[PDB]
Amino acid sequence: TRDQNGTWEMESNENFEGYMKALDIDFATRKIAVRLTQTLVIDQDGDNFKVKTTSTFFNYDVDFTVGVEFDEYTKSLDNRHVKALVTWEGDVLVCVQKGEKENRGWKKWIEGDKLYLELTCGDQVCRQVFKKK
Repeated sequence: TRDQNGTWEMESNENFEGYMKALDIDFATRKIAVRLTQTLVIDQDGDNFKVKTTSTFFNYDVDFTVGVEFDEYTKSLDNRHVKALVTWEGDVLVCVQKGEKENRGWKKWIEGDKLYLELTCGDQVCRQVFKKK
């Protein structure tokens, strides 16, 4: 399925530390963020996505249209400018964030009743699994 709608609660988070370190997120921030349960709220209508990520101490919200390039300032993360593009490869939603960091982006897909999110930066891969609320 390409339907990623829903409220998704984090089951697992592997190598979030390595991903954040590759983004040059400060030590203090990383130490808090790695411990936190994330909730991902995805509102998907056709090509239009509105995504909200919440935890006790940090938020990150992004809206995008599949197949439409969009400039991003990664406020609250690493504060960089990237040129972002989100497209489908089969039922995998693929984001490339073109800019200073190499191999920066993410891939997201549904398998069973779970959402998988693979965050990449440089030589680091973070793997997250969410289950539907």
